[PDB]
Amino acid sequence: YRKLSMQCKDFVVGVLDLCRDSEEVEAILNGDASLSRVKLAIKYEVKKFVAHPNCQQQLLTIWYENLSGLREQTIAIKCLVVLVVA
Amino acid sequence: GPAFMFNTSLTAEEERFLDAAEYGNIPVVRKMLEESKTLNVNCVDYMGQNALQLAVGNEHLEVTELLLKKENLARIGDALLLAISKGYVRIVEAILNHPGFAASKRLTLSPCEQELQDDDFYAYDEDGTRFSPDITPIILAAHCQKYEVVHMLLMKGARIERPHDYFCKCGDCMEKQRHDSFSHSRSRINAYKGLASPAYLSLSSEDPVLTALELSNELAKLANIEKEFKNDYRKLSMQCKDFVVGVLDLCRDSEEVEAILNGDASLSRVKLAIKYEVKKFVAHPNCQQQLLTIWYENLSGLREQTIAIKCLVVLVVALGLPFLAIGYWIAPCSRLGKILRSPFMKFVAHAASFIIFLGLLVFNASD
Amino acid sequence: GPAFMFNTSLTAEEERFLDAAEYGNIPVVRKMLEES
Amino acid sequence: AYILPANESFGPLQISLGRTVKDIFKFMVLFIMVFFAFMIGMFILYSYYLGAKVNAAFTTVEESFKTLFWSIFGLSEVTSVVLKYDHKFIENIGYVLYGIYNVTMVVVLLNMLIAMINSSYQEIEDDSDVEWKFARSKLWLSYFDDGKTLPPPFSLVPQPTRYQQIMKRLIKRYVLKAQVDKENDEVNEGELKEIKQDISSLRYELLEDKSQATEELAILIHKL
Amino acid sequence: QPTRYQQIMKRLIKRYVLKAQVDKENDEV
Amino acid sequence: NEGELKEIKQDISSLRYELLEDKSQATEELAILIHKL
Amino acid sequence: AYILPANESFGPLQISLGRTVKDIFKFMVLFIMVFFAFMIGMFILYSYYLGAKVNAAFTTVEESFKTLFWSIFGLSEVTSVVLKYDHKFIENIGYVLYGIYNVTMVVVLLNMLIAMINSSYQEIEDDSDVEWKFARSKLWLSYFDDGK
Ligand SMILES: CC(C)CCC[C@@H](C)[C@H]1CC[C@H]2[C@@H]3CC=C4C[C@@H](OC(=O)CCC(=O)O)CC[C@]4(C)[C@H]3CC[C@]12C
Ligand SMILES: CC(C)CCC[C@@H](C)[C@H]1CC[C@H]2[C@@H]3CC=C4C[C@@H](OC(=O)CCC(=O)O)CC[C@]4(C)[C@H]3CC[C@]12C
Ligand SMILES: [Ca+2]
Ligand SMILES: [Ca+2]
Ligand SMILES: [Ca+2]
Ligand SMILES: [Zn+2]
Repeated sequence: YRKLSMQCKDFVVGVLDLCRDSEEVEAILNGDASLSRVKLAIKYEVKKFVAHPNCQQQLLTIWYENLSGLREQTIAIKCLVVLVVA
Repeated sequence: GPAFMFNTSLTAEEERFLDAAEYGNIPVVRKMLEESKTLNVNCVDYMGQNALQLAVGNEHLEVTELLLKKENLARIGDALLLAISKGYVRIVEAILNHPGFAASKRLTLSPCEQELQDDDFYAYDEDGTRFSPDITPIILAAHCQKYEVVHMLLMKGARIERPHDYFCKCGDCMEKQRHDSFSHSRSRINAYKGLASPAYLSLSSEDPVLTALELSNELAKLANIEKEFKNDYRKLSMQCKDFVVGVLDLCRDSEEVEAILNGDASLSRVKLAIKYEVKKFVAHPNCQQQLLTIWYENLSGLREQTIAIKCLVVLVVALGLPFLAIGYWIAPCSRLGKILRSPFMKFVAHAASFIIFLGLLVFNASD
Repeated sequence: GPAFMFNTSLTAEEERFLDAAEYGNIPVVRKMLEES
Repeated sequence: AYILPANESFGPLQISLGRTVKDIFKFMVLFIMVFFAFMIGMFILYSYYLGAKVNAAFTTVEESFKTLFWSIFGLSEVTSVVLKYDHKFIENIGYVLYGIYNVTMVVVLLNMLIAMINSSYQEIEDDSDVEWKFARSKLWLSYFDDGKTLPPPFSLVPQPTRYQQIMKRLIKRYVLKAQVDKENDEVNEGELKEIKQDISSLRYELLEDKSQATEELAILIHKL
Repeated sequence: QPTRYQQIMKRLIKRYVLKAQVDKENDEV
Repeated sequence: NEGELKEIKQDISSLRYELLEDKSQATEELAILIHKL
Repeated sequence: AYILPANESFGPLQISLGRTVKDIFKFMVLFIMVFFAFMIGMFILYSYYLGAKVNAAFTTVEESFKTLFWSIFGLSEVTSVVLKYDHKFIENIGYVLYGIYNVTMVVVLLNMLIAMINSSYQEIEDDSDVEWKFARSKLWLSYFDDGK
């Protein structure tokens, strides 16, 4: 059963790996933006699905919603803003 | 039955024709294309592949040549990409001689120019293309490393995009980034996956080792900037790294090694390799033997001596260092001068001086 | 196109002959070596 | 160690030693956060007991730092915790916190040792040889320039060109070598299918060709 | 009749099978 | 290797060109026989 | 251990033990340079304090060697650093140098342990069996001549 579980685990990753534009990535992650399938993958510990670059880049844009310039800053600058916020 | 249908009922005349085309039944397909009048050549099987895409997939050159002569044949654009993907050189030549490619400028125009017009040329079904939309035939040939197919397309004038800088503010980069920002980032890697392949580096530029060295640095920097696709750029950087090593490994005489290391003796490409951390290039035996001869410039006999003898001369230099320095000032150019300027001796002189310094530190506290 | 040329224009009689020789078209190469 | 890379016996050792020092810096930062946790916690517990302890171990921040650091090498006694007074509650808390600190320290060290072994097990197939030779070659290049002659103590006193033809030779040699190395790859299941289909198309051509002969002989009989 | 999600899923599943059959062709004979 | 398999594929390819021409020889031989008839 | 190779149970062990002794000789040389660095440095710091120290640890070169060597096995106390006088600057330098010496020593040991494990992981597929049998066969051949 553990091997059969992995076959289902890497099918979802295999489908996610084939997305070529944001609209396709939205359908796989959001299901039919509440990331329903990302929550299910975390709930079911499908780690390669969540850690895939296609999934990570989607979470990263949500992570820096309005911080456009802060996305590409160095760690030292991001440590400066932590001190400034503190 | 199945939830998704990828193709209805595929009347027997078409189903027999698709079976003939797929398995290379050359006499039947010639018979049906000529005599039959109730059959269309654009019927598809359960996977949405017409006759042309089946014959190209199975490498049926004679069937493909028959189909290409049939007018209003669909999916010719994708059939080329399928043939390029599998490296069917004879089929690629057959397709490229079709009026669809000879008359048009499709090979020469950029992927953006191909994308601005819909034209459904490289589409392989009702909606979509087999590979990524930005993958032009030349990029696909470079990805698969088909040297002959890359050469054929280069003759036609196809060149890879060479995309702009990551922090580009031009209108085209601004529009692509705002539009999708994931298709755009994937489009950048596809262009770089083709620029960094050995089949394109060796057949496109005048100086493939210099181009690979620069591209190796360019892809390594992109890995840090775009961390989500770090592995994609890191792998592409290695492809450029081991192309330069691969070229260096093929040198068979000193003249060839000189051209690779010195570029067009200032070891320009050795400095670049160290600067760009192409370690296998510097550590290759062909490169090391060149540095070693420069290392022992005038110390011909000292090259093959044992470590104990080379430790003896270090002690001798350490003892006589005040005299050697005095002799150098008096006679800068002499037998002493040439030996003292040897790169190995200057290392021994610096090593010997530091040993004397450690001697003074210990001797200072000898009381 | 390519920066380096390893071979011009390879007239059709020769290009057909090279294709025959590479892919083992034995009847053609015998015909061309004799008659041509 | 600056001149060590020049030796073949000791060169690789000095390069690998530098690799671990860089590797353990990240792990040392994690232990610093753990170290600072117990330093503040135990100092707070024992700050009020200056003249009520066997030794002055955790009384001040500096001494709390000294006691915890030397506990890494087992050079700090367990009497660091003992109090002179009968406040057994505070003393036993110090026993537990000092005990947990040592256990946690061993865990951090064990993780550090294991992680580096895994890293080195994935850094195999003759990379140390390349790593050392690259470092040695950087040492060689620094002495190739003619300026650095005397040691610092004694330095106080004041149509196509030949390159194009060679590149054409090596690039053409590369492609032929590259295509040969492509021919050394293992045959895929897709390639075999290409040959099977080859035979399949050949069968349909030959059987029809034999059929052409049979029908040609048939009409010949009709003419007879 | 089909919605955009169904069309997208049809695209990705068909893309998967073709990719899967190609990766089957990369196995050793 | 992938190179060895190509050796067999080419083997078949040369065999195809010999057999198809051999069949063509029979057809033209029967043609001149009809002319003599 | 000379007659040990002749045994099948203990033969491979004695051969592998000799392999590590040869392997650690190179690493021990590197630690000697580190060991000599702190021996001279701390002796210079504490040479002037003969009767001004808790113990005579770093006062002389021999005692500086003894204190640093036994710090490898944790058999040297931290009172080696403490001074009787109020020269806290010199005392704290001794604390830092002695502290850095122990940290550096652990780093050298950690590198030595890791490097040998990597070497042994690349020496697999039944080479210890061949290594021992070759060493045993050399022992056998020495007794084949009739003279002994
Ligand atoms: C034994 C005591 C009294 C002094 C010990 C000092 C050593 C730690 C130093 C002094 C001189 C140094 C040596 C000076 C000369 C060389 C040769 C140098 O290059 C070679 O090994 C020869 C081959 C080549 O140069 O390519 C490598 C460093 C080495 C061994 C140095 C290693 C470190 C040495 C032995
Ligand atoms: C227990 C106390 C009182 C004495 C222990 C001494 C041992 C350390 C020495 C004494 C005799 C030695 C043994 C003498 C005979 C042999 C047999 C010799 O060869 C064999 O094992 C038999 C098979 C073969 O010879 O091929 C291997 C070494 C061995 C075990 C020696 C191992 C080391 C021994 C046991
Ligand atoms: Ca293959
Ligand atoms: Ca074929
Ligand atoms: Ca298979
Ligand atoms: Zn731009």
